[PDB]
Amino acid sequence: AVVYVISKSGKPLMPTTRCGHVRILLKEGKARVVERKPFTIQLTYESAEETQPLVLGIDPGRTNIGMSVVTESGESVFNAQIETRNKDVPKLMKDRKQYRMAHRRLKRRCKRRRRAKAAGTAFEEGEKQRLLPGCFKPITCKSIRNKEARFNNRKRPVGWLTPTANHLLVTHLNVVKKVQKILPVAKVVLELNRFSLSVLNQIIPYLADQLADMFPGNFCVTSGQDTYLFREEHGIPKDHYLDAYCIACSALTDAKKVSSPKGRPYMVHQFRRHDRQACHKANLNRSYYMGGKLVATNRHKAMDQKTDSLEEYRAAHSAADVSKLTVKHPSAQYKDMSRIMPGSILVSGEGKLFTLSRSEGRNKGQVNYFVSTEGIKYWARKCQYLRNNGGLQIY
RNA sequence: GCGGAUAACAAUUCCCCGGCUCUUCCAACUUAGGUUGAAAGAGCACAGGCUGAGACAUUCGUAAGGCCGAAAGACCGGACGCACCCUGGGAUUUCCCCAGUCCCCGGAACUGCAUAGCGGAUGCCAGUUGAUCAGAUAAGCCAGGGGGAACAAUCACCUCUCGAGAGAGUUUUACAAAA
DNA sequence: ATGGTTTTCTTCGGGGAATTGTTATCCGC
DNA sequence: GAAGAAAACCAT
Ligand SMILES: CCCCCCCCCCCC[N+](C)(C)[O-]
Ligand SMILES: [Mg+2]
Ligand SMILES: [Mg+2]
Repeated sequence: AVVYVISKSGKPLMPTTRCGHVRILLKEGKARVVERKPFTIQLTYESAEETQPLVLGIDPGRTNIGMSVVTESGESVFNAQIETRNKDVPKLMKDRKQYRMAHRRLKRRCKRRRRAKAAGTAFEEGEKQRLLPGCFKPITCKSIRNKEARFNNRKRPVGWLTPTANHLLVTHLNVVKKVQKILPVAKVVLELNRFSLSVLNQIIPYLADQLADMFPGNFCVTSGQDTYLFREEHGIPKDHYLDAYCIACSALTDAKKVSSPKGRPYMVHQFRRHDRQACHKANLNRSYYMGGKLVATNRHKAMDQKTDSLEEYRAAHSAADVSKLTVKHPSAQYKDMSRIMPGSILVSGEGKLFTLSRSEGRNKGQVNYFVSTEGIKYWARKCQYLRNNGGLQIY
C-alpha cells in the first residue's frame, strides 16, 4: 500500500500511496522498479525534490533490531525487524583461536622439537622450567625454549571493542544507512534502557555517539519507560515490532494522526560476507568394523570419548576377532570456497525468484539443492544465479 | 579522578589425548603373498599467501646509583640494554576496507621487561642452476574473524476475468490547494 | 535386470596450564 | 551449511 520513490538524481523522496499512478508511471517508462521488497521505483523524468521531515526510531537489540519511520503527524511509512547474526561471532572466533593454536603447535612447536632431538640441540635434562616475567609459576619447555610469550605490555586504542561488539555496532549503523537509501530520514530517536545483553550495553554509548554525528542536531533519546507510557496512552497492541513505532513517535511534539501500523513489518536477515574456511570435515576417526558393524572408534580413546576404542575391544575379545577387522577412515572434506553463498538471489527452473538460505548435497562437483529462506528446495542445476549476498537481505 | 565488584569477549606462550604416512620386529587370520593388531622408532599437521634464511644449544656481555659482604657475588633499581611501547614502512591482503597476528628501520614523551629479551662467539640444521637478474632454499611469518560495494530474468498493492492475462485506481515523489 | 538419476539422511576434534587485555554497568571516597 | 553415502527410483 506504500511505494517508495527515488528521484532521478538518486535522492530519496517521500513515499506514495497512489498505486494506480505508480502502475501508469512504470507502464510509460517514467519509472523503473529498483527493488522488489520494499517496492521501490526510481523516477526517470526530472521533477522537484521536496520532502517533509521523517523521524526514524530505533529499538536496539542484539538479536532483533526494530526500526520505524513516521511522519510529523505520526503516520507510519516503514517498519522493519532485523534479525542479526551476532551470536554466531563468538563461537566462530573461539573456533578460529583453537585452529590457530593447533597450527602453531603441530606445524611449528612439535616440528622444532623433533629437529632439536634429531640434531642434538636439545636440553641435556630434556625439559626446563622457565619462570617468565609477570608469572609466579613456571612453564615446562620440552627439549627447547619456548617461543617468546608476549603478554606483559599490549595496548589498544581508547574505545577498543571486541569483534562481536563491533559487529553489533556496525550492524546497527548499517541498517540506518540502508533505510536512508529509500527514505529521506531527518531525525533519529534511540531508545535507552536503564541497567537491570553485555555487548549491547557495551555498544549503546558508541551507537549514540555515532548516531549524533550522522544527524547533527537531529538525534534524540527516549527511554523504555516512555515506550510503556506511550503504549498505555495510545493503545498500541503489545508487540515487539511496534516498539520502534513508539520510539519515533516520541519525537513528535503535536501528535494528531497516531495509530498502530497495520500490516506485517519487513523482515531482514543477516548473512556473513566471508567464509575463509577451506576445510569442511577433518575426519579424524579411525573406525573399526566387524562384519559391517562398527566396534571401535580409535586405537585408544581420544579426549572425552564415550564410545569404546580398540583397546577395549582387544581387552574384551580374542586375537581372532582383532585379526578379522576392517578399518574405515574417510578422507578430509573441503568446501567450495568460490561457491554461491547464502543471501544470494537466484531464479529457479520454473521462474521462481528466491534468496539462498543454504546449499544441500553435492554430486559430481555440483550442488544438489538450493534451499531458500522459505524452506523450499530447488534443483540447483536448473537454477540461475542473479545476485550475490549483500549482507542484509529482505526475506 | 581513583579504587572495588560484576559481566561479556579479545591476545601470546607452553603441555597432553587422539589422528595420518613409513620402517623394524612379533602375533593372529587368510588366498610365499595379503589383511588386522601389539611394541619400538621416524616423519607429518586447514586449501593456501608471503619470504630467504632463521630456528635451536652452550658460553660471554647487558648502564648509573643504593644496599649486604669481603670473596666472587646476592637483592633493589632502572638505562647508555631490550620491547608486546611509539613514529614511519611492510606480510597476511583481497572488488573496497578492517580486525587479529607478525616482520623491518629508528628510539622525544608514555608504557612494559632484566630467571626476560637482545647482541657477540662457538656448534648444528638448507638450497645451487638458467640467461646482474631469475630459479632453488625453513627449525621463518601469516592463514578457519568482520563489514561494505557491484552484479536481476526486479512490475509490488487494488479491481476484473479464467497461478495466468488485462486495467487511470484523483491530482503532486510529497505537503498544500484543487477535483 | 542393470545402469543412471534424484531424494533422504547423516555428521562434523578435544582437554589443560603460565599470563595479559578491552568495553559496559553499578557502588564507594 | 555443506558434503557425501545410501536409498530409492525410474527406467530402457
Ligand atoms: C532495512 C531495510 C532496508 C531496505 C531498503 C533497501 C535499500 C536498497 C536501495 C536501492 C536503491 C539503489 N539505487 C541505485 C536506486 O540507488
Ligand atoms: Mg528495546
Ligand atoms: Mg599449506
